[PDB]
Amino acid sequence: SKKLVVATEKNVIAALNSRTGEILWRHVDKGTAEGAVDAMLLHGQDVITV
Amino acid sequence: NLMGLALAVYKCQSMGLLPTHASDWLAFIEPPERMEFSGGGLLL
Amino acid sequence: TVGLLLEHSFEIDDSANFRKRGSLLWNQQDGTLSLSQRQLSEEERGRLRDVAALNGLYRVRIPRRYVSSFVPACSLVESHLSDQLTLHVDVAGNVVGVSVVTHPGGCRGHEVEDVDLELFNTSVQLQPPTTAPGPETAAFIE
Amino acid sequence: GMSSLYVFNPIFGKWSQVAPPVLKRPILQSLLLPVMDQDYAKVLLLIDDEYKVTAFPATRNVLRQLHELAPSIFFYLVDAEQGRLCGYRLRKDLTTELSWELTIPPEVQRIVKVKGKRSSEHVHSQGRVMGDRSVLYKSLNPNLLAVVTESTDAHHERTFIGIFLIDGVTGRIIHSSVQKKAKGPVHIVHSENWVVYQYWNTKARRNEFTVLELYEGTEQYNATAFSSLDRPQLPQVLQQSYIFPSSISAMEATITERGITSRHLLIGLPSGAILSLPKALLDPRRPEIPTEQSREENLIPYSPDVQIHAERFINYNQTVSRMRGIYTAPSGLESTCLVVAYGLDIYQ
Amino acid sequence: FKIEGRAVVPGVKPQDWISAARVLVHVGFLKSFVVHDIPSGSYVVEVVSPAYRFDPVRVDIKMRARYVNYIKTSEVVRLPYPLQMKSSGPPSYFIKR
Amino acid sequence: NVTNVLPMILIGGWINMTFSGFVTTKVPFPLTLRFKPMLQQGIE
Ligand SMILES: *[C@@H]1O[C@H](CO)[C@@H](O)[C@H](O)[C@H]1NC(C)=O
Ligand SMILES: *[C@@H]1O[C@H](CO)[C@@H](O)[C@H](O)[C@H]1NC(C)=O
Ligand SMILES: *[C@@H]1O[C@H](CO)[C@@H](O)[C@H](O)[C@H]1NC(C)=O
Repeated sequence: SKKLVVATEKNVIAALNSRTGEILWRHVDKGTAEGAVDAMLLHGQDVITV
Repeated sequence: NLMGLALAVYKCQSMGLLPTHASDWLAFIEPPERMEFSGGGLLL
Repeated sequence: TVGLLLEHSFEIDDSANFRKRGSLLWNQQDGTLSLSQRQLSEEERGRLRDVAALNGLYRVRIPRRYVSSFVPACSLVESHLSDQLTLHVDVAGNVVGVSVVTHPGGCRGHEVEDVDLELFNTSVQLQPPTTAPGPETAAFIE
Repeated sequence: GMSSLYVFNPIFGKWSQVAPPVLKRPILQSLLLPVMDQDYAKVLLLIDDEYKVTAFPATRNVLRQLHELAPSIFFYLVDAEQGRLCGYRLRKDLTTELSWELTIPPEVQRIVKVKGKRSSEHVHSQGRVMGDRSVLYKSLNPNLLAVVTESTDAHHERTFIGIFLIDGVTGRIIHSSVQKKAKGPVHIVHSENWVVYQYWNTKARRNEFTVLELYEGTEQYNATAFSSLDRPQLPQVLQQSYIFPSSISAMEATITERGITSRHLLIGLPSGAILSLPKALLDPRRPEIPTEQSREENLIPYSPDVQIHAERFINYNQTVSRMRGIYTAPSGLESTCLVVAYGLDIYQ
Repeated sequence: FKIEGRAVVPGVKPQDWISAARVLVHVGFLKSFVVHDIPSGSYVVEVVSPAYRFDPVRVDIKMRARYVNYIKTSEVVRLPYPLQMKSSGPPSYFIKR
Repeated sequence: NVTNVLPMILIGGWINMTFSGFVTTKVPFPLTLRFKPMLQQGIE
């Protein structure tokens, strides 16, 4: 639509705008290693995080 | 004549209000000069 | 009770040739500290004055059961062997550190006449850690 | 343990022409030594692992300067593993002779951090005017340093936090304090003659602040020089402990040259907001049912439950997420401080 | 164990500010409000927002959140059930002349 | 006297109500401290 999604090392989840670097929503949870992502999946409107 | 009364007023107002003394002399002090030097910290 | 060895040194070249200078006697049960000393031989007096003429250092050392410290010789021998030891320890009991400081002040240069310095008018005290107070809730209340 | 020295020009981003020397051995520590050379450059002494010094701008001029004034230069080193401190000094040639030594048992105390005054500060007033036009002089001791420790036997009846105040030159403890029932990650500031540390009390499950001040007395002892090899008499410590309604992240103090203006404490909360707190609110000399002297001295008795109202938050809606740190730098105007908060996201 | 919660604003159509909530005490997120997998004790939670205010609540988990006052450990003001917070308008960080 | 003094004392007030929240200059001779709170009049 306008957007892409990432899932980084710093446990963040972002929803960047694919015309210019800018954020719509972060959902940073936890610096320390009990929120570190291990997989990711997009069902075409939503996401899934483990 | 005038000397006496003038200095009497001076001395009384000093004895209750005026004098230049320690607190007032405080701001005429230059700071000391560090003679010794220490630097270090953790062991990286 | 316990005993503790104590070494001292002073040279022209600021080296380490630590030798014994008497022992400490410490009561664990109740805090008490005591010293047992021997007074200086004359050769040590000469060497010490020759040191003080160069702003050398008087160094002291004891073991952990190491730890050291130092102080200029001038500010000591200008004080007729007036010195002071502090012995800092931990909460549970272990030697932590040692401080040697003279009374009074420092160097002026005036001659001592070199007959005063066989007395060792010294003094010792330990000091454990002071606790720290809570936030005095009474005045907080009213 | 290898180490590398990269020199450049911060304006354009370029390596400089002069090539740095090649370090063979693992480095331990370094100091900056504001004495200059004939090109207006500081000297950056580095200490080897075999206790040998290297001086980066190693020209003849600097070497003669050092062969003159070496014995007024002292290093202090610290290893938390076995818990021991050491202090060395220079010689005419560049070597090191162990001068003082000191330990701490690593089974009941574990060093957390070590602080020393910023060299780039200048303080205006050497004394605090008392109520009745008297004076209380304050002990500065540039070469001081604070040490903070915490226990090993972590359990919330027998936990304790330790403080030590040391001189870097001799190795003598000014003060050695213990605060029981407190464990938490600490946060410390050691400024001109005051100290602040924040911790967590397990006996009423609340954060806390503790503050120290050092005052020598009513007179001045060699007011012009302050050689640290000459002070027998140790100062009088004042202290006090308040409570705080929240948690903490990086904490710092303001700064400006000439030290005139009031000093604040910049606090990083967890929610990302910053808080400016006036130091004059944390004063151990607070009336505590005032006399009339304290009344005159306007010392605002013993503020209970030091407060939090959102009228002094810098970052209104500019929250910073993690806030691992803060940097404060001085302007040239002496009424402003420049603030930079760094975490997962910058602020300025 | 876990912490259920509602976090509401009077008339401000919540969804928007859900993009900027991160509840601390263990961290949780918004939908409503849930914090999974914690131990039992006396924990004080708050609902972070950069443009809103939310008064904290002191749970002492069986769930009972009584009050936060920080002065008198032993106190009970028996707040019924989970973290109603009343969204006390916008906080005033700006100051007039 | 009255005509002399008054239009000089009424204007100082205007000024100190207008140019209040800052500093102006330095006098090169040290003064006494008790007279501070009325020479600055905006400063904290
Ligand atoms: C021993 O110490 C005391 C402590 O005040 C001092 O008065 C005395 O002069 C000292 N002895 C000598 C020989 O200086
Ligand atoms: C003060 O210290 C300086 C430098 O150490 C010294 O030259 C001077 O004699 C000292 N004077 C006093 C009164 O302590
Ligand atoms: C931050 O909040 C203020 C009022 O609290 C508002 O005027 C401003 O627009 C907000 N900034 C952003 C980027 O939303």
